[PDB]
Amino acid sequence: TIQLTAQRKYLAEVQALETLLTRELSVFLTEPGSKKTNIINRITGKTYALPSTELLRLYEHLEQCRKQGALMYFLERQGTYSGLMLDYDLKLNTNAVPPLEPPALSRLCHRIFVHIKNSSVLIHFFFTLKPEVVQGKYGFHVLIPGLKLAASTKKSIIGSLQHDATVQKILHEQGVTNPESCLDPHSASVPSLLYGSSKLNHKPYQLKTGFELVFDSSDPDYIPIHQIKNLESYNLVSELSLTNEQGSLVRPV
Amino acid sequence: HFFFTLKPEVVQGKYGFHVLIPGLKLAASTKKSIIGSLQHDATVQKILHEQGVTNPESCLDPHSASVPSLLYGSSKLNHKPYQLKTGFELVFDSSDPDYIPIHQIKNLESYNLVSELSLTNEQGSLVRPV
Amino acid sequence: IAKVIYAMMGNKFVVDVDSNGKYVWFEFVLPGQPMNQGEIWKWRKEVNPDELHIYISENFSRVMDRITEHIKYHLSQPHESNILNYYKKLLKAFERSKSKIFNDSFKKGVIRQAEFLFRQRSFIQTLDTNPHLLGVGNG
Repeated sequence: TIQLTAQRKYLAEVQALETLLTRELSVFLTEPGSKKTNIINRITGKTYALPSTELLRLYEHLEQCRKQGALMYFLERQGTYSGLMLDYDLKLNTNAVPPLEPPALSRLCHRIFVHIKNSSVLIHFFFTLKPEVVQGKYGFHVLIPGLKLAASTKKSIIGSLQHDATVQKILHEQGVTNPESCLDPHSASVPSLLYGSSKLNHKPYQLKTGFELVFDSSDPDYIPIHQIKNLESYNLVSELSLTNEQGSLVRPV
Repeated sequence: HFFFTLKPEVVQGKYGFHVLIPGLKLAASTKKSIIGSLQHDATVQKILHEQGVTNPESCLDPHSASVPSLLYGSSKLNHKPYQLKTGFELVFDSSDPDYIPIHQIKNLESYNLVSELSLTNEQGSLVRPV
Repeated sequence: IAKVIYAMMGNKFVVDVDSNGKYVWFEFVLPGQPMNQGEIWKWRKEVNPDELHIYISENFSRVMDRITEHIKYHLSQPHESNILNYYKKLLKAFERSKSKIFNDSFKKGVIRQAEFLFRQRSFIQTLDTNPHLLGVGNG
Protein backbone atom coordinates (compact mmCIF):
# COMPACT_ATOMS: atom_id res chain seq x y z
CA THR A 1 0.00 0.00 0.00
CA ILE A 2 2.94 2.29 0.74
CA GLN A 3 4.23 1.75 -2.80
CA LEU A 4 1.04 3.36 -4.10
CA THR A 5 1.83 6.52 -2.13
CA ALA A 6 5.45 6.43 -3.31
CA GLN A 7 4.28 6.21 -6.92
CA ARG A 8 1.85 9.06 -6.26
CA LYS A 9 4.78 11.12 -4.99
CA TYR A 10 7.73 10.59 -7.34
CA LEU A 11 5.74 10.17 -10.59
CA ALA A 12 4.22 13.24 -12.25
CA GLU A 13 2.40 11.09 -14.81
CA VAL A 14 0.58 9.34 -11.96
CA GLN A 15 -0.65 12.72 -10.75
CA ALA A 16 -1.73 13.61 -14.28
CA LEU A 17 -3.70 10.36 -14.52
CA GLU A 18 -5.29 10.94 -11.10
CA THR A 19 -6.32 14.47 -12.07
CA LEU A 20 -7.73 13.14 -15.34
CA LEU A 21 -9.79 10.55 -13.45
CA THR A 22 -11.00 13.10 -10.90
CA ARG A 23 -12.13 15.79 -13.36
CA GLU A 24 -12.63 14.65 -16.97
CA LEU A 25 -13.94 11.20 -16.04
CA SER A 26 -16.15 12.68 -13.31
CA VAL A 27 -18.81 13.22 -15.98
CA PHE A 28 -18.68 9.73 -17.55
CA LEU A 29 -19.70 8.00 -14.33
CA THR A 30 -21.33 4.60 -14.64
CA GLU A 31 -23.56 2.68 -12.25
CA PRO A 32 -21.97 -0.34 -10.53
CA GLY A 33 -24.56 -2.77 -11.90
CA SER A 34 -24.99 -1.30 -15.37
CA LYS A 35 -23.28 -3.06 -18.27
CA LYS A 36 -22.74 0.08 -20.37
CA THR A 37 -19.29 0.52 -18.81
CA ASN A 38 -16.21 -0.40 -20.85
CA ILE A 39 -13.24 0.45 -18.59
CA ILE A 40 -13.22 -0.49 -14.90
CA ASN A 41 -10.44 0.11 -12.38
CA ARG A 42 -10.84 -2.16 -9.36
CA ILE A 43 -8.62 0.03 -7.16
CA THR A 44 -11.65 2.22 -6.40
CA GLY A 45 -14.31 0.08 -8.09
CA LYS A 46 -14.83 2.80 -10.70
CA THR A 47 -16.93 1.96 -13.76
CA TYR A 48 -16.52 4.01 -16.93
CA ALA A 49 -18.17 4.19 -20.36
CA LEU A 50 -15.68 6.59 -21.88
CA PRO A 51 -16.15 7.80 -25.48
CA SER A 52 -13.46 7.21 -28.10
CA THR A 53 -11.51 10.39 -27.32
CA GLU A 54 -11.49 9.62 -23.60
CA LEU A 55 -10.56 6.01 -24.36
CA LEU A 56 -7.53 6.99 -26.45
CA ARG A 57 -6.44 9.61 -23.91
CA LEU A 58 -6.56 7.00 -21.14
CA TYR A 59 -4.68 4.57 -23.38
CA GLU A 60 -1.81 6.98 -24.02
CA HIS A 61 -1.67 8.17 -20.40
CA LEU A 62 -1.46 4.62 -19.07
CA GLU A 63 1.15 3.94 -21.75
CA GLN A 64 3.35 6.73 -20.39
CA CYS A 65 2.67 5.48 -16.85
CA ARG A 66 3.65 1.90 -17.75
CA LYS A 67 6.79 3.04 -19.59
CA GLN A 68 8.15 4.46 -16.34
CA GLY A 69 6.74 1.48 -14.42
CA ALA A 70 4.29 2.01 -11.55
CA LEU A 71 1.23 -0.14 -10.80
CA MET A 72 -2.44 -0.17 -11.76
CA TYR A 73 -5.45 -2.50 -11.81
CA PHE A 74 -7.50 -1.37 -14.79
CA LEU A 75 -9.98 -3.80 -16.34
CA GLU A 76 -12.11 -3.85 -19.47
CA ARG A 77 -15.22 -5.88 -20.27
CA GLN A 78 -16.08 -7.13 -23.75
CA GLY A 79 -19.19 -5.71 -25.40
CA THR A 80 -21.47 -7.05 -28.10
CA TYR A 81 -18.52 -6.63 -30.49
CA SER A 82 -14.99 -7.25 -29.22
CA GLY A 83 -11.80 -9.19 -29.81
CA LEU A 84 -10.80 -12.57 -28.42
CA MET A 85 -9.42 -12.90 -24.89
CA LEU A 86 -7.59 -16.09 -23.94
CA ASP A 87 -6.08 -17.51 -20.76
CA TYR A 88 -3.82 -20.53 -20.25
CA ASP A 89 -3.50 -22.04 -16.78
CA LEU A 90 -0.32 -23.84 -17.77
CA LYS A 91 0.45 -25.64 -14.50
CA LEU A 92 3.65 -27.29 -15.65
CA ASN A 93 5.21 -30.12 -13.66
CA THR A 94 8.54 -28.28 -13.31
CA ASN A 95 9.06 -24.55 -12.77
CA ALA A 96 11.67 -24.41 -15.54
CA VAL A 97 11.33 -22.04 -18.49
CA PRO A 98 9.82 -23.68 -21.60
CA PRO A 99 11.21 -21.19 -24.15
CA LEU A 100 8.28 -20.39 -26.46
CA GLU A 101 9.97 -20.35 -29.85
CA PRO A 102 8.20 -18.46 -32.66
CA PRO A 103 7.60 -21.73 -34.55
CA ALA A 104 5.50 -23.06 -31.66
CA LEU A 105 3.43 -19.88 -31.45
CA SER A 106 3.03 -20.11 -35.23
CA ARG A 107 1.70 -23.65 -34.84
CA LEU A 108 -0.80 -22.32 -32.30
CA CYS A 109 -1.76 -19.62 -34.81
CA HIS A 110 -2.28 -22.23 -37.55
CA ARG A 111 -4.41 -24.37 -35.24
CA ILE A 112 -6.63 -21.48 -34.14
CA PHE A 113 -6.91 -20.31 -37.75
CA VAL A 114 -8.15 -23.77 -38.71
CA HIS A 115 -10.53 -23.76 -35.74
CA ILE A 116 -11.97 -20.38 -36.82
CA LYS A 117 -12.20 -20.81 -40.61
CA ASN A 118 -15.35 -22.90 -40.09
CA SER A 119 -17.15 -19.71 -39.06
CA SER A 120 -17.88 -16.21 -40.33
CA VAL A 121 -14.87 -14.50 -41.93
CA LEU A 122 -14.30 -11.29 -43.87
CA ILE A 123 -4.67 -10.23 -38.67
CA HIS A 124 -2.60 -8.97 -35.74
CA PHE A 125 -1.19 -11.26 -33.05
CA PHE A 126 0.30 -10.41 -29.66
CA PHE A 127 1.85 -12.93 -27.27
CA THR A 128 2.27 -11.86 -23.65
CA LEU A 129 3.39 -14.23 -20.91
CA LYS A 130 3.75 -14.34 -17.14
CA PRO A 131 7.20 -13.43 -15.73
CA GLU A 132 7.39 -17.06 -14.47
CA VAL A 133 9.33 -17.92 -11.29
CA VAL A 134 6.30 -19.37 -9.49
CA GLN A 135 4.85 -22.77 -8.60
CA GLY A 136 2.81 -24.22 -11.44
CA LYS A 137 4.99 -22.24 -13.89
CA TYR A 138 3.53 -19.37 -15.94
CA GLY A 139 0.41 -18.64 -17.95
CA PHE A 140 -0.19 -17.34 -21.46
CA HIS A 141 -2.71 -14.93 -22.98
CA VAL A 142 -3.16 -14.30 -26.71
CA LEU A 143 -5.21 -11.38 -27.99
CA ILE A 144 -7.03 -10.93 -31.31
CA PRO A 145 -8.33 -7.33 -31.43
CA GLY A 146 -8.74 -7.04 -35.21
CA LEU A 147 -12.21 -8.55 -35.59
CA LYS A 148 -15.58 -8.03 -33.87
CA LEU A 149 -17.52 -11.26 -33.31
CA ALA A 150 -18.44 -11.23 -29.62
CA ALA A 151 -21.26 -13.78 -29.52
CA SER A 152 -21.90 -17.49 -28.97
CA THR A 153 -19.43 -18.10 -31.81
CA LYS A 154 -16.67 -17.34 -29.31
CA LYS A 155 -18.07 -20.00 -26.96
CA SER A 156 -18.20 -22.44 -29.88
CA ILE A 157 -14.55 -21.73 -30.70
CA ILE A 158 -13.63 -22.18 -27.03
CA GLY A 159 -15.42 -25.52 -26.94
CA SER A 160 -13.68 -26.58 -30.14
CA LEU A 161 -10.29 -25.74 -28.63
CA GLN A 162 -11.24 -27.53 -25.39
CA HIS A 163 -11.25 -30.93 -27.11
CA ASP A 164 -8.39 -29.88 -29.41
CA ALA A 165 -5.38 -32.19 -29.14
CA THR A 166 -2.84 -30.63 -31.52
CA VAL A 167 -2.36 -27.76 -29.07
CA GLN A 168 -2.00 -30.35 -26.30
CA LYS A 169 0.74 -32.05 -28.31
CA ILE A 170 2.45 -28.70 -28.83
CA LEU A 171 2.33 -28.15 -25.07
CA HIS A 172 3.81 -31.63 -24.61
CA GLU A 173 6.72 -30.51 -26.80
CA GLN A 174 7.71 -28.01 -24.09
CA GLY A 175 7.12 -30.56 -21.32
CA VAL A 176 3.69 -29.45 -20.11
CA THR A 177 2.01 -31.88 -17.71
CA ASN A 178 -1.36 -30.13 -18.17
CA PRO A 179 -2.33 -30.56 -21.83
CA GLU A 180 -5.95 -29.63 -21.08
CA SER A 181 -7.84 -27.46 -18.57
CA CYS A 182 -5.23 -24.72 -19.04
CA LEU A 183 -7.68 -22.81 -21.25
CA ASP A 184 -10.55 -21.70 -19.06
CA PRO A 185 -13.91 -21.97 -20.87
CA HIS A 186 -14.66 -18.43 -19.65
CA SER A 187 -11.74 -16.95 -21.60
CA ALA A 188 -13.95 -14.67 -23.71
CA SER A 189 -16.84 -14.32 -21.22
CA VAL A 190 -14.98 -12.43 -18.46
CA PRO A 191 -13.59 -8.88 -18.29
CA SER A 192 -9.92 -8.59 -19.14
CA LEU A 193 -7.06 -6.33 -18.04
CA LEU A 194 -5.24 -3.71 -20.08
CA TYR A 195 -1.56 -4.20 -20.82
CA GLY A 196 0.37 -3.44 -17.63
CA SER A 197 -2.61 -3.68 -15.26
CA SER A 198 -1.21 -6.50 -13.13
CA LYS A 199 -2.92 -8.64 -10.48
CA LEU A 200 -2.98 -7.98 -6.75
CA ASN A 201 0.54 -8.75 -5.49
CA HIS A 202 1.45 -10.17 -8.91
CA LYS A 203 3.69 -8.97 -11.72
CA PRO A 204 2.05 -7.95 -15.01
CA TYR A 205 2.49 -10.12 -18.07
CA GLN A 206 5.20 -8.97 -20.47
CA LEU A 207 4.71 -9.09 -24.23
CA LYS A 208 6.92 -11.66 -25.97
CA THR A 209 6.31 -11.45 -29.73
CA GLY A 210 3.71 -10.53 -32.33
CA PHE A 211 2.52 -11.85 -35.68
CA GLU A 212 0.74 -10.40 -38.70
CA LEU A 213 -0.83 -13.10 -40.87
CA VAL A 214 -2.46 -11.71 -44.01
CA PHE A 215 -6.17 -12.48 -44.27
CA ASP A 216 -7.31 -13.98 -47.57
CA SER A 217 -10.79 -15.09 -48.61
CA SER A 218 -9.83 -17.27 -51.58
CA ASP A 219 -8.88 -20.45 -49.70
CA PRO A 220 -10.41 -21.83 -46.47
CA ASP A 221 -7.31 -23.96 -45.78
CA TYR A 222 -4.35 -21.64 -46.47
CA ILE A 223 -2.50 -20.75 -43.27
CA PRO A 224 -0.12 -17.79 -43.81
CA ILE A 225 1.73 -16.35 -40.81
CA HIS A 226 3.64 -13.06 -40.94
CA GLN A 227 5.47 -11.46 -38.01
CA ILE A 228 5.31 -7.81 -36.95
CA LYS A 229 8.52 -6.01 -36.01
CA ASN A 230 9.30 -2.80 -34.09
CA LEU A 231 6.41 -2.91 -31.63
CA GLU A 232 8.38 -0.58 -29.34
CA SER A 233 7.42 2.29 -31.66
CA TYR A 234 3.74 2.00 -30.72
CA ASN A 235 1.25 2.73 -27.95
CA LEU A 236 0.99 -0.86 -26.76
CA VAL A 237 -1.82 -0.14 -24.30
CA SER A 238 -3.82 1.51 -27.08
CA GLU A 239 -2.89 -1.21 -29.57
CA LEU A 240 -4.01 -4.07 -27.31
CA SER A 241 -7.31 -2.40 -26.38
CA LEU A 242 -10.17 -4.52 -27.72
CA THR A 243 -12.52 -1.54 -27.91
CA ASN A 244 -9.82 0.42 -29.78
CA GLU A 245 -11.45 0.12 -33.19
CA GLN A 246 -9.32 3.13 -34.22
CA GLY A 247 -5.96 1.61 -33.31
CA SER A 248 -2.98 2.71 -35.37
CA LEU A 249 -1.26 -0.61 -36.08
CA VAL A 250 -4.42 -2.73 -36.08
CA ARG A 251 -7.64 -2.37 -38.06
CA PRO A 252 -11.30 -3.11 -37.17
CA VAL A 253 -11.86 -6.34 -39.10
CA HIS B 1 15.09 -20.12 -46.83
CA PHE B 2 13.66 -17.74 -49.43
CA PHE B 3 15.43 -14.78 -51.03
CA PHE B 4 14.05 -12.13 -53.38
CA THR B 5 15.93 -9.61 -55.52
CA LEU B 6 14.91 -7.11 -58.17
CA LYS B 7 16.51 -5.20 -61.02
CA PRO B 8 16.76 -1.41 -60.56
CA GLU B 9 14.17 -1.23 -63.40
CA VAL B 10 13.88 1.64 -65.90
CA VAL B 11 15.01 -0.36 -68.94
CA GLN B 12 13.51 -1.74 -72.16
CA GLY B 13 11.96 -5.16 -71.74
CA LYS B 14 11.22 -4.29 -68.08
CA TYR B 15 13.22 -5.95 -65.29
CA GLY B 16 14.11 -9.44 -64.13
CA PHE B 17 13.38 -11.47 -61.01
CA HIS B 18 15.63 -14.01 -59.31
CA VAL B 19 14.62 -16.24 -56.40
CA LEU B 20 17.21 -18.42 -54.66
CA ILE B 21 16.50 -21.63 -52.73
CA PRO B 22 19.89 -23.02 -51.60
CA GLY B 23 18.38 -25.25 -48.90
CA LEU B 24 17.86 -28.40 -50.96
CA LYS B 25 20.22 -30.66 -52.94
CA LEU B 26 18.41 -32.10 -55.97
CA ALA B 27 20.33 -30.94 -59.04
CA ALA B 28 19.20 -33.55 -61.59
CA SER B 29 16.50 -34.18 -64.19
CA THR B 30 13.98 -33.48 -61.42
CA LYS B 31 14.83 -29.80 -61.91
CA LYS B 32 14.08 -30.14 -65.63
CA SER B 33 10.73 -31.72 -64.78
CA ILE B 34 10.05 -28.83 -62.39
CA ILE B 35 10.90 -26.31 -65.12
CA GLY B 36 8.52 -28.09 -67.49
CA SER B 37 5.80 -28.05 -64.83
CA LEU B 38 6.24 -24.32 -64.21
CA GLN B 39 6.23 -23.68 -67.97
CA HIS B 40 2.57 -24.73 -68.21
CA ASP B 41 1.88 -23.28 -64.75
CA ALA B 42 -0.63 -20.43 -64.69
CA THR B 43 -0.82 -19.61 -60.96
CA VAL B 44 2.57 -17.89 -61.16
CA GLN B 45 1.37 -16.29 -64.40
CA LYS B 46 -1.80 -15.19 -62.61
CA ILE B 47 0.34 -13.66 -59.85
CA LEU B 48 2.39 -11.86 -62.50
CA HIS B 49 -0.78 -10.54 -64.17
CA GLU B 50 -1.59 -8.83 -60.87
CA GLN B 51 1.58 -6.81 -61.55
CA GLY B 52 0.61 -5.93 -65.12
CA VAL B 53 2.95 -8.55 -66.59
CA THR B 54 2.40 -9.08 -70.32
CA ASN B 55 5.02 -11.86 -70.44
CA PRO B 56 3.45 -14.58 -68.27
CA GLU B 57 5.55 -17.20 -70.05
CA SER B 58 8.98 -17.05 -71.73
CA CYS B 59 10.10 -15.09 -68.66
CA LEU B 60 11.18 -18.35 -67.01
CA ASP B 61 13.93 -19.69 -69.24
CA PRO B 62 13.71 -23.43 -70.01
CA HIS B 63 17.34 -23.69 -68.84
CA SER B 64 16.71 -21.90 -65.53
CA ALA B 65 18.64 -24.66 -63.73
CA SER B 66 20.96 -26.06 -66.44
CA VAL B 67 23.12 -22.94 -66.95
CA PRO B 68 25.77 -21.37 -64.69
CA SER B 69 24.58 -18.43 -62.60
CA LEU B 70 26.21 -15.45 -60.87
CA LEU B 71 26.97 -14.88 -57.20
CA TYR B 72 25.21 -12.12 -55.31
CA GLY B 73 26.74 -8.79 -56.29
CA SER B 74 27.86 -9.84 -59.78
CA SER B 75 26.19 -7.66 -62.41
CA LYS B 76 25.38 -8.08 -66.10
CA LEU B 77 27.52 -6.63 -68.88
CA ASN B 78 26.70 -2.91 -69.03
CA HIS B 79 23.94 -3.49 -66.47
CA LYS B 80 23.49 -3.05 -62.74
CA PRO B 81 23.62 -6.01 -60.34
CA TYR B 82 20.41 -7.26 -58.79
CA GLN B 83 19.79 -5.86 -55.30
CA LEU B 84 18.00 -7.89 -52.65
CA LYS B 85 14.31 -7.06 -52.27
CA THR B 86 13.04 -9.20 -49.38
CA GLY B 87 13.21 -12.71 -47.97
CA PHE B 88 10.99 -15.32 -46.36
CA GLU B 89 11.31 -18.34 -44.06
CA LEU B 90 8.29 -20.50 -44.86
CA VAL B 91 8.43 -23.68 -42.79
CA PHE B 92 8.90 -27.14 -44.30
CA ASP B 93 7.30 -30.26 -42.81
CA SER B 94 8.12 -33.86 -43.70
CA SER B 95 4.79 -35.27 -42.44
CA ASP B 96 2.08 -32.67 -43.22
CA PRO B 97 3.75 -30.27 -45.67
CA ASP B 98 0.58 -28.22 -46.11
CA TYR B 99 2.06 -25.70 -43.64
CA ILE B 100 2.38 -22.48 -45.66
CA PRO B 101 2.96 -19.67 -43.13
CA ILE B 102 5.48 -17.50 -45.03
CA HIS B 103 7.41 -16.76 -41.84
CA GLN B 104 9.07 -13.35 -42.04
CA ILE B 105 12.80 -14.04 -42.07
CA LYS B 106 14.99 -11.81 -39.92
CA ASN B 107 18.64 -10.79 -39.50
CA LEU B 108 19.35 -10.93 -43.24
CA GLU B 109 21.45 -7.79 -42.83
CA SER B 110 24.17 -9.12 -40.50
CA TYR B 111 25.01 -12.28 -42.47
CA ASN B 112 27.78 -13.21 -44.90
CA LEU B 113 25.32 -12.92 -47.76
CA VAL B 114 27.74 -14.01 -50.47
CA SER B 115 28.61 -17.07 -48.38
CA GLU B 116 24.98 -17.80 -47.51
CA LEU B 117 23.56 -17.48 -51.03
CA SER B 118 26.22 -19.68 -52.66
CA LEU B 119 24.89 -22.94 -54.08
CA THR B 120 28.13 -24.82 -53.35
CA ASN B 121 28.42 -23.42 -49.79
CA GLU B 122 26.66 -26.22 -47.93
CA GLN B 123 28.13 -25.02 -44.60
CA GLY B 124 26.48 -21.61 -44.63
CA SER B 125 25.22 -20.13 -41.38
CA LEU B 126 21.76 -18.91 -42.45
CA VAL B 127 20.96 -21.79 -44.82
CA ARG B 128 21.53 -25.53 -44.53
CA PRO B 129 21.97 -28.41 -47.03
CA VAL B 130 18.55 -30.03 -46.70
CA ILE C 1 -6.91 31.15 6.59
CA ALA C 2 -9.41 32.74 8.97
CA LYS C 3 -11.31 34.25 6.04
CA VAL C 4 -11.40 30.89 4.26
CA ILE C 5 -12.52 29.09 7.42
CA TYR C 6 -15.22 31.69 8.10
CA ALA C 7 -16.52 31.32 4.55
CA MET C 8 -16.34 27.53 4.78
CA MET C 9 -18.24 27.25 8.09
CA GLY C 10 -19.89 30.53 9.01
CA ASN C 11 -23.06 28.67 9.99
CA LYS C 12 -21.90 26.53 12.93
CA PHE C 13 -20.06 28.97 15.22
CA VAL C 14 -20.90 32.29 16.86
CA VAL C 15 -18.52 34.38 18.98
CA ASP C 16 -19.70 36.93 21.53
CA VAL C 17 -18.16 38.91 24.38
CA ASP C 18 -19.43 38.03 27.85
CA SER C 19 -19.84 40.36 30.82
CA ASN C 20 -16.40 39.49 32.20
CA GLY C 21 -14.76 40.40 28.88
CA LYS C 22 -13.75 36.93 27.65
CA TYR C 23 -14.66 35.88 24.13
CA VAL C 24 -16.78 32.73 24.20
CA TRP C 25 -17.68 30.19 21.54
CA PHE C 26 -21.07 28.64 20.81
CA GLU C 27 -21.81 26.03 18.16
CA PHE C 28 -25.04 24.72 16.67
CA VAL C 29 -25.11 20.95 17.03
CA LEU C 30 -26.31 18.62 14.28
CA PRO C 31 -27.59 15.03 14.44
CA GLY C 32 -25.03 12.29 13.97
CA GLN C 33 -22.14 13.87 15.88
CA PRO C 34 -20.77 13.24 19.39
CA MET C 35 -22.83 15.15 21.92
CA ASN C 36 -24.72 14.92 25.20
CA GLN C 37 -28.26 13.55 25.49
CA GLY C 38 -31.20 15.51 24.12
CA GLU C 39 -29.59 18.77 22.99
CA ILE C 40 -30.06 18.50 19.22
CA TRP C 41 -30.73 21.62 17.13
CA LYS C 42 -29.53 23.96 19.90
CA TRP C 43 -26.46 26.04 20.64
CA ARG C 44 -24.05 24.81 23.31
CA LYS C 45 -21.54 26.85 25.28
CA GLU C 46 -17.98 25.78 24.50
CA VAL C 47 -14.87 26.99 26.32
CA ASN C 48 -12.43 26.10 23.52
CA PRO C 49 -13.44 25.28 19.93
CA ASP C 50 -12.57 21.60 19.56
CA GLU C 51 -14.13 20.60 16.23
CA LEU C 52 -12.75 23.80 14.72
CA HIS C 53 -9.14 22.68 15.23
CA ILE C 54 -9.68 19.25 13.67
CA TYR C 55 -11.63 20.85 10.82
CA ILE C 56 -8.75 23.26 10.15
CA SER C 57 -6.22 20.45 10.27
CA GLU C 58 -7.93 17.95 7.97
CA ASN C 59 -10.95 19.34 6.09
CA PHE C 60 -9.08 22.49 5.09
CA SER C 61 -6.17 20.32 3.91
CA ARG C 62 -8.26 19.13 0.96
CA VAL C 63 -8.28 22.66 -0.44
CA MET C 64 -4.50 22.78 0.00
CA ASP C 65 -4.26 19.55 -2.00
CA ARG C 66 -6.46 21.13 -4.68
CA ILE C 67 -4.14 24.14 -4.85
CA THR C 68 -1.11 21.87 -5.13
CA GLU C 69 -2.57 19.81 -7.96
CA HIS C 70 -3.72 22.98 -9.74
CA ILE C 71 -0.16 24.34 -9.57
CA LYS C 72 1.15 21.04 -10.96
CA TYR C 73 -1.48 21.23 -13.71
CA HIS C 74 -0.43 24.72 -14.79
CA LEU C 75 3.19 23.58 -14.62
CA SER C 76 2.35 20.72 -17.00
CA GLN C 77 1.47 22.73 -20.12
CA PRO C 78 4.28 24.09 -22.31
CA HIS C 79 4.95 27.78 -21.74
CA GLU C 80 7.81 30.25 -21.69
CA SER C 81 10.91 29.60 -19.59
CA ASN C 82 10.34 32.60 -17.32
CA ILE C 83 6.79 31.60 -16.39
CA LEU C 84 8.01 28.06 -15.70
CA ASN C 85 10.63 29.47 -13.32
CA TYR C 86 7.95 31.64 -11.72
CA TYR C 87 5.69 28.64 -11.14
CA LYS C 88 8.60 26.59 -9.80
CA LYS C 89 9.49 29.33 -7.31
CA LEU C 90 5.83 29.71 -6.34
CA LEU C 91 5.51 25.99 -5.62
CA LYS C 92 8.86 25.87 -3.81
CA ALA C 93 7.80 28.69 -1.52
CA PHE C 94 4.32 27.20 -1.20
CA GLU C 95 4.92 23.69 0.08
CA ARG C 96 6.51 24.96 3.29
CA SER C 97 3.28 26.73 4.23
CA LYS C 98 1.36 23.45 4.01
CA SER C 99 2.90 22.00 7.17
CA LYS C 100 2.10 25.14 9.18
CA ILE C 101 -1.59 24.20 9.33
CA PHE C 102 -0.54 21.43 11.73
CA ASN C 103 1.61 23.56 14.03
CA ASP C 104 -0.18 24.16 17.32
CA SER C 105 0.89 27.79 17.71
CA PHE C 106 -0.20 28.56 14.15
CA LYS C 107 -3.62 27.02 14.80
CA LYS C 108 -3.96 29.02 18.02
CA GLY C 109 -3.10 32.23 16.17
CA VAL C 110 -5.62 31.42 13.45
CA ILE C 111 -8.30 30.84 16.08
CA ARG C 112 -7.49 34.14 17.77
CA GLN C 113 -7.67 35.97 14.43
CA ALA C 114 -10.94 34.29 13.47
CA GLU C 115 -12.45 35.33 16.80
CA PHE C 116 -13.04 38.74 15.19
CA LEU C 117 -14.75 37.52 12.02
CA PHE C 118 -17.13 35.10 13.73
CA ARG C 119 -18.32 37.76 16.17
CA GLN C 120 -22.03 38.60 16.15
CA ARG C 121 -22.85 41.56 18.37
CA SER C 122 -25.84 41.52 20.73
CA PHE C 123 -25.98 37.72 20.69
CA ILE C 124 -25.56 36.77 24.35
CA GLN C 125 -27.93 39.52 25.49
CA THR C 126 -30.64 38.14 23.19
CA LEU C 127 -30.07 34.50 24.15
CA ASP C 128 -33.18 32.70 25.44
CA THR C 129 -35.03 36.02 25.67
CA ASN C 130 -38.15 34.80 23.86
CA PRO C 131 -40.36 32.98 26.41
CA HIS C 132 -42.38 31.20 23.70
CA LEU C 133 -39.52 28.81 22.80
CA LEU C 134 -38.59 25.85 25.00
CA GLY C 135 -35.48 23.71 24.81
CA VAL C 136 -36.56 20.06 24.81
CA GLY C 137 -34.89 16.68 24.47
CA ASN C 138 -36.07 16.10 20.89
CA GLY C 139 -35.19 19.56 19.54
